[PDB]
Amino acid sequence: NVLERQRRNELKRSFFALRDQIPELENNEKAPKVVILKKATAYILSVQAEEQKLISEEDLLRKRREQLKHKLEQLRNS
Amino acid sequence: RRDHIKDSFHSLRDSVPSLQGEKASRAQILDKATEYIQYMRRKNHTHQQDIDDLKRQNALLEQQVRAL
Repeated sequence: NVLERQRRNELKRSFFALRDQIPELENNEKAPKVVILKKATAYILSVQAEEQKLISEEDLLRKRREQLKHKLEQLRNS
Repeated sequence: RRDHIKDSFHSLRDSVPSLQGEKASRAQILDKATEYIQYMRRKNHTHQQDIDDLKRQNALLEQQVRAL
């Protein structure tokens, strides 16, 4: 029919939009479909691993800030 | 290869949290993964800039504790 011809074209555009966000495949026209899916999957897991690392870095820095302020207040009060 | 495309679709789908407990279409799997990558890039950037601010604040507090 005419519907699946439009559904296959929108699927093809969706593949390009996902591919143009993976830095390894960006604007790579020859990237197969299974490569777009597996590189998108590995990239998504990497930015989820980054979020965890940054939240961990953030938490330690916040812990140091309140300990440096407590140290400063103790020194100012001798 | 088409069974591997099916498995890789399922693997991409399971890694996107907004798609938990839903069997979205292939177009919806790709669209939500693209949106999720967008969301996470801006989220990690904001976090990295927050960590930059904390390093500078802590560097100043260290200089205040020193000299005292």
